[PDB]
Amino acid sequence: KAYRGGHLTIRLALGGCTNRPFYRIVAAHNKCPRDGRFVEQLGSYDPLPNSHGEKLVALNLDRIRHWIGCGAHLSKPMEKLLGLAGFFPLHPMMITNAERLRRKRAREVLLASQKT
Amino acid sequence: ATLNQMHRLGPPKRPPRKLGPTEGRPQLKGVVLCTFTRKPKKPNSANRKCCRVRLSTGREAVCFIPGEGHTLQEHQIVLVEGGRTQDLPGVKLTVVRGKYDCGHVQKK
Amino acid sequence: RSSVHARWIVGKVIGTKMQKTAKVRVTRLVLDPYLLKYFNKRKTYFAHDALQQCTVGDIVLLRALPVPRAKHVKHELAEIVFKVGKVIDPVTGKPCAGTTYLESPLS
Amino acid sequence: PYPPLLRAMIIAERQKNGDTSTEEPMLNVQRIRMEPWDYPAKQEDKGRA
Amino acid sequence: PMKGRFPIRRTLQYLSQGNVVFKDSVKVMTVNYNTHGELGEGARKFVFFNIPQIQYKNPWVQIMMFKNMTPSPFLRFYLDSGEQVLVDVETKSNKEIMEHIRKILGKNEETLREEEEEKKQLSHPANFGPRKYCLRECICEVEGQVPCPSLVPLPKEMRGKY
Amino acid sequence: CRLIGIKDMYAKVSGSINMLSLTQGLFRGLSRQETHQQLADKKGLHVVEIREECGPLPIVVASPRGPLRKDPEPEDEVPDVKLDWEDVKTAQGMKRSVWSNLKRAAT
Amino acid sequence: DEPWKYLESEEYQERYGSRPVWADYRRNHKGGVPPQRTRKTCIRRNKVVGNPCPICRDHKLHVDFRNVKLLEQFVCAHTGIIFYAPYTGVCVKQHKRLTQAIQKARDHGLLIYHIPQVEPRDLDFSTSHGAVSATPPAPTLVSGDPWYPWYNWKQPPERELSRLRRLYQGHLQEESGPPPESMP
Amino acid sequence: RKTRHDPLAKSKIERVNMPPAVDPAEFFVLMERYQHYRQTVRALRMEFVSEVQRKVHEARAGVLAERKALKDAAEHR
Amino acid sequence: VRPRLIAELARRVRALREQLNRPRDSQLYAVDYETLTRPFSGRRLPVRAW
Amino acid sequence: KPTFMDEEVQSILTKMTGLNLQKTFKPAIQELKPPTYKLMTQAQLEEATRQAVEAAKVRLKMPPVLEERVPINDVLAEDKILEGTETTKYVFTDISYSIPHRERFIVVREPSGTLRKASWEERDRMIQVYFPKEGRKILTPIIFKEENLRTMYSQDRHVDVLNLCFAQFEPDSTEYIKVHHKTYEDIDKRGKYDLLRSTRYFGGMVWYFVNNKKIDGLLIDQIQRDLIDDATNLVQLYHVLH
RNA sequence: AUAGGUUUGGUCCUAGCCUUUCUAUUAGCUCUUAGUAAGAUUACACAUGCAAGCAUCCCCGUUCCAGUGAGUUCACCCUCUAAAUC
Ligand SMILES: [Mg+2]
Ligand SMILES: [Mg+2]
Ligand SMILES: [Zn+2]
Repeated sequence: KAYRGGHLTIRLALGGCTNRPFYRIVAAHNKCPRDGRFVEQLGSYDPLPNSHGEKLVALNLDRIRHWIGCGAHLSKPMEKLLGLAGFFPLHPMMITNAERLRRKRAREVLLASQKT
Repeated sequence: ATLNQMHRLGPPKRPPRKLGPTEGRPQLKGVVLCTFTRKPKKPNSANRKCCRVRLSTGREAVCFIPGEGHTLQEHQIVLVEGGRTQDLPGVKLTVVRGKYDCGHVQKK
Repeated sequence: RSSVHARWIVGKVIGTKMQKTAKVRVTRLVLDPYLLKYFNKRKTYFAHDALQQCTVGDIVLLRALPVPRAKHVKHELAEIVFKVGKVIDPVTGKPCAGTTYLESPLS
Repeated sequence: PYPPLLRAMIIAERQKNGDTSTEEPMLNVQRIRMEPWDYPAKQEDKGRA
Repeated sequence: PMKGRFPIRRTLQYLSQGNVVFKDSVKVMTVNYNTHGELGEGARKFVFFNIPQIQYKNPWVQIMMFKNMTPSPFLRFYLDSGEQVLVDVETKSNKEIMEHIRKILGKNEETLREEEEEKKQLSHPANFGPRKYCLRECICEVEGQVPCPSLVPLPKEMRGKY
Repeated sequence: CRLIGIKDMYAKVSGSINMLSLTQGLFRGLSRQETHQQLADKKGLHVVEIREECGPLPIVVASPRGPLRKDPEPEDEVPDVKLDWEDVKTAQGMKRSVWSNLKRAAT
Repeated sequence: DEPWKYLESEEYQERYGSRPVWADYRRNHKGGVPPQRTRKTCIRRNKVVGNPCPICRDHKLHVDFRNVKLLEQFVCAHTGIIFYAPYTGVCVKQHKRLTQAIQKARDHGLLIYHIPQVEPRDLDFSTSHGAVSATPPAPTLVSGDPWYPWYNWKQPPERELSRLRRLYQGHLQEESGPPPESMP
Repeated sequence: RKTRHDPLAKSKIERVNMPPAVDPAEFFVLMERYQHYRQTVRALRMEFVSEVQRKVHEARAGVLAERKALKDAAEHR
Repeated sequence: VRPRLIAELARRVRALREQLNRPRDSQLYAVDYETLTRPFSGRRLPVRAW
Repeated sequence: KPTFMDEEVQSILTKMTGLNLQKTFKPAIQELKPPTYKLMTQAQLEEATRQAVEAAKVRLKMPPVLEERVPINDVLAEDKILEGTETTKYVFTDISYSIPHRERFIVVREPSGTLRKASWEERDRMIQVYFPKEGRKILTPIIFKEENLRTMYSQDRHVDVLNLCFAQFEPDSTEYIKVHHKTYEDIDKRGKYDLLRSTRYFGGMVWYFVNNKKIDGLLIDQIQRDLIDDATNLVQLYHVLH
């Protein structure tokens, strides 16, 4: 299909039931839908903890060196996972959300010390 | 047919034949016009209370009323179903009992 | 490189009844998916020439063009493989009929 | 420095070539510019409605 | 039964038993064979049996057959560059010429063995294909993960009745 | 086959299904059987197995009562046998009925 | 009360002997070909309806994983595959009990079965690679410095702070300084 | 979604869209994160497009591609 | 193949009722300065520009 | 100099591993295809026996005894920034095909903001949640426990355990080693030694023993049947190893 | 198809019809509770309400998603190459 504004973007895809999400990294064009087609299938993302504490994830990395090597953008939740993979720098937006609970903990230890 | 013959023909090639109830639909509604009686084919002898219905289409097809009694007269909406009635020689539709104006049978 | 598809073809001329082109009948072998025997499915390709070398009945090579040069002209007759009758028998290159040597070897 | 994995990866492969070469894996930065977000555009890239 | 004379030629296992697959630069193989020669029986049993096996493996090369156009049987090939190989076949069997092309214009087995891994890598094992392209549509369809809430009732850590 | 002693068997009767010509044609075929001891005796040659549970071992079945012929057999491959269409199209396995791959009782 | 004392005792050899359990039962159905989904329930909760299943007519045949020879009766001897339900004619609820307890007893090892001799995962057994050998660690990280010194709060001079007060005068928020580093 | 025309009804003719607030102790490091993140990523892009370019160069006119390309035109002749 | 004459033509007069009478810089960019509404656009302005 | 994969020390333990071809290629219990019929003369029988011994040798060449583990846990990145901010343990896997298996980068993240390096128990499991093959349930099956094993050595099942480890645990691990030696211990107590004679008998039984000086339990076997040079060409092998 | 019933006074053969199996919708009678899938028939008419906004204004985007099956050989491969992202 010929779209408008098209570029390849590395995105997540929902392949689950209700109350069991599963995310699936693919390379897809900008405009084709979430549960639509793609150009190449990448790693997977398990968003729920199984037995003995595990929220799994994959990264088919030597072709994301190719598919970002042809100049494809990414999505803001996708860079949350490559950056926390140590493949890419830790996301500064994730660093804010890392820090804005320390601020919540800078009023949590207050409300527990102003009390007791 | 030799080998050059069967390549010229190709595979087998068939249509269906959609039956009595128009273009192979399960049930069909209609309105009754006449409830008369028809006499069966040669091994059998009875007289079977079968109606005439114009369907949803507007086609009058003669139809069979199963069960002991019929109450239908001339304006009632009945829902016909397509089973051939084997001692009638061309009655192909039947009414389902307990529907849309015709109720169930009077059980003793 | 080129734009037309079938790059390299040998065929047979049917009719040269236009000017500086010939009508060439070529046969592939395609398989029946069921009957599983190979059958000559033909197709008709045009062939452009310069010298009007071909006559109606010869077996011709024809090479594809980088661009079609008409609506239907597609290849040029790059070589004429088997002449009508005057077939040079390609190993032992000398004139012959069907199966019999006109100019016999040991010449 | 490279991010923790490609920094870990490339030094391992040189160790598979046969030259040890224990220099730190540094990628250039000066070859990429630093225009912040109020650098202006050029007008024929845009188009008036 | 089957309707031929030698009816094993039409079985789709036979057509794969041929092994002579042509390089990318052969674009026409044209065969010419006598019909009643006592000396050319290999080029009669060539086109009788073997060239259906060739066409199933290089299915885009044009093959064409002529009957009484020449006293001696031959093959002639039409390469992409423009030269014409002239294989001769006279007083050979149909067996030697299934060996005389695979050593000339048949692909090297090194060049087909390296052609067999790349047909595998695009059917890569850890993709999650819809049971037609690859396995495991869910991660529930490997063990250890929380399994697909049609298969189990899932714990109360879900929404909706949380 | 329960009365003969046969425990595993595939058989399909095509054509007419008549209960007497079936059995008099059952006992006709099953009487004319090539035993493997008699498979040797006509040809003199040695009879083996190649099973799917064992390896490629040529495990022996029957040997002649006496001598053995020396020459290797004339192995003219892909033989002139009238092989049946309802079994080789099965071995390709495209066409399917809802009446073949079934789960019935224990015979 | 805890079987495997039944399959060798005297009510067994006076009922079945050398034949399998299912050698008298074969089912009642319509014409010809029997249905693929066998009846699921042999007994429903208080009583049994009609003909009972082979493992439902006896109340003294109960299946488990240590009933070694009874479970051998429902696997073909030279073909290791469990029979489908309409071969035996058992209820398929009892055949879910038989498709676990075979494998539950296959997984305990008290039933002999086949495993093919396999080929290894890799042709190389070399273990000197930078993920599996040792890794020369970071000249930042040996020193107590993380990566990339821009993570920790380089608090700006006040000139950049007051830049927004004349940009965003009607809307600001009030704060504290650099973070407290670790947690309880 | 909308299809150029449909009347953009009463809910959003005016809904005054005030923004969230600004974090100047962190925003003047958050602005200093992004120029330290957009520039480092833009260094990895030219690591990889040049990488992909050599992966095209090694199979077009590559040193073991040229040796293959002269091999076959010998083993042909 | 269908030649699409009225589709081509109504393009070339759509450009002609765009090229010849393109609306100039003023009558879209006038602002009613009290409600921050403009003629010919309907859209008022973001929060950092009041 | 110890060096099990030397060229001559195989050829003796390959030789004292028996040929005994009917025990080797028993018919496996599987779903059989109906047997195929070849008819081969005494000239072409002998080329088909020798093929079945040419194909028998290649089933007698794997494994080696393979260098008991070291547990690799070094940390590459340990950021003091995350540390208990967002939990549950991400595990990162490089996937392609054209990298070999021990050359693979599998990385875990921790709720405390470290980057741990996926200890040896996890990495081969993380291969098998992703790169599946024959048998191989990715967790520990309930056969390999000491009680569930002690049912199994009763049933003349030692090849059946030695062929279970060859899927489940790679022979450089410890859970291959701690349940192979759990088997060859119990092979010696009540010595039942003629059971392992032509599947991985080049080193699984003897190269355990020649390190562990319990070879008196293996030479009684070499005088019970006949096995004459079989005895003497390993009592020499005590001195040239130790 | 592992096939079975039916031409006749009967047999054999050719033969169609039907039965047995599976799936999908409607209809009857009937129905305890959770979970996941799935859910106008009609390209027939539509009351209503919601479905494109973001943003230091410009632009961009509402040409995408989502829908339906009216029509129909504009879907796949090669050549040449234009918009789009690097
Ligand atoms: Mg409407
Ligand atoms: Mg239509
Ligand atoms: Zn699911």
